[PDB]
Amino acid sequence: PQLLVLFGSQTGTAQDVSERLGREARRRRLGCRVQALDSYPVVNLINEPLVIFVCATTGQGDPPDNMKNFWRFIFRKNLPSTALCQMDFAVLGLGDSSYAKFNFVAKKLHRRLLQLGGSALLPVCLGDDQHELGPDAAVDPWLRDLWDRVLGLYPPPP
Ligand SMILES: Cc1cc2nc3c(=O)[nH]c(=O)nc-3n(C[C@H](O)[C@H](O)[C@H](O)COP(=O)(O)O)c2cc1C
Repeated sequence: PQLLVLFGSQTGTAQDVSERLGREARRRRLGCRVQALDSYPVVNLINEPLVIFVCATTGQGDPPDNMKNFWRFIFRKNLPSTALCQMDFAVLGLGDSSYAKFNFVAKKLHRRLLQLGGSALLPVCLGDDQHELGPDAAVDPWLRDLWDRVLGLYPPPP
């Protein structure tokens, strides 16, 4: 048992958060791969049982450069609604409440993965630079919730 963490990051925050998830996976003795969305072979997703998507929202509500090819792929009109039936996922958004399109990338991605038959483990995380503590205000409790759900998927020895 294994976790895949895929990110879309323009200025490094969503990547750093993904690096943190990798550290937290290691502490929980779970195998973990961390990779940018445009570099992961997206066809392999219909085979992944557990994927966290960590996605920033950039200028004008657009996806970061390193998830653009992924975005084009995942929103293909005729992908079967059944494509991701084997997948448990969660989407961790990084954004800023100042903007009109607050965490639009993560919100849209969550909805799309549901459309493709994925099972969400958690609501989308609304990481928000506007918070006094930055995105960690939303990320910390969300990650706590995620690990509780993940250890439901992958129980201890007894
Ligand atoms: C030029 C620029 C445009 C941004 N536009 C948005 C936006 O439209 N919506 C939003 O929620 N956040 C927006 N943000 C906030 C970022 O999503 C936030 O800083 C995030 O933590 C950056 O993650 P990254 O470093 O992984 O790209 C913007 C930030 C910058 C610097």
